[PDB]
Amino acid sequence: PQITLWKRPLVTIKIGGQLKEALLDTGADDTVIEEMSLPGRWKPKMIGGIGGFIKVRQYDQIIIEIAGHKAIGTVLVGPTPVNVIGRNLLTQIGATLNF
Amino acid sequence: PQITLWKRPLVTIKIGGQLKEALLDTGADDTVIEEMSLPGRWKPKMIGGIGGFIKVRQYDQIIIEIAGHKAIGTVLVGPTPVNVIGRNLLTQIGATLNF
Ligand SMILES: *O[C@H](C)[C@H](NC(C)=O)C(=O)N[C@H](C(=O)N[C@@H](CCCC)CN[C@@H](CCCC)C(=O)N[C@@H](CCC(N)=O)C(=O)N[C@@H](CCCNC(N)=[NH2+])C(N)=O)[C@@H](C)CC
Ligand SMILES: [Cl-]
Ligand SMILES: [Cl-]
Ligand SMILES: [Cl-]
Ligand code: NA
Repeated sequence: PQITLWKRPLVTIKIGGQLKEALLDTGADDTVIEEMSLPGRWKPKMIGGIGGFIKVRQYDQIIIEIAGHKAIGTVLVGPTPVNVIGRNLLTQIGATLNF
Repeated sequence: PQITLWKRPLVTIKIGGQLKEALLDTGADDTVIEEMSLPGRWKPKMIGGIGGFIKVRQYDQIIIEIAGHKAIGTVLVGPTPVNVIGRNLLTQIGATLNF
């Protein structure tokens, strides 16, 4: 699709068998999802932005479907106020900024 | 241009006659820049990010160039970790997200 930016660019994702809403965030290096179970091993990470830092769990090789487009990559899980799809998965669905 | 997301989407901006670097950020409602002097009166605003909330100074109808495109609009100034160009100005330069 072509997504205009008059409103927040929210899409449906499927992760871990669950449907969620998430924000497409070109300003995020990483993908960060609210608390949920994911398979495999994890390691802790601290990630920051406006307001400071939160602690998350890093899971690798997670398959996600983003507005219908499958991608695989690292997903961070923790107390984020908003589910965010960051660049590590936006690249995989071929997302670009155009002007 | 067409900007891919393998690296951070950093562009040069011009504000107050000065060149700065900023992040094109579809996940930001607003444009937030690090401490600098801007003309006129400001109004208070609270904004949120991944770590919580911060207070910023809201300046309206500020002239700002983004990657060579002229915009005039609201700029927030405060303790953001990075300069961010949000949707308020991304819409003025005609930016879309495409996949
Ligand atoms: O981790 C890397 C190194 C990097 N961190 C830093 C410190 O650079 C990073 O990628 N951080 C990510 C991040 O927070 N990126 C932000 C830009 C760069 C840091 C400032 C942009 N993220 C968005 C979405 C965050 C959602 C939790 C963001 O902060 N949006 C704000 C911007 C402020 C503004 N007023 O526009 C935002 O839109 N805030 C509005 C509220 C939105 C509330 N939405 C809901 N649903 N409640 C607002 N009006 O205040 C993070 C994500 C780590 C990878
Ligand atoms: Cl990844
Ligand atoms: Cl590409
Ligand atoms: Cl504006
Ligand atoms: Na894994």
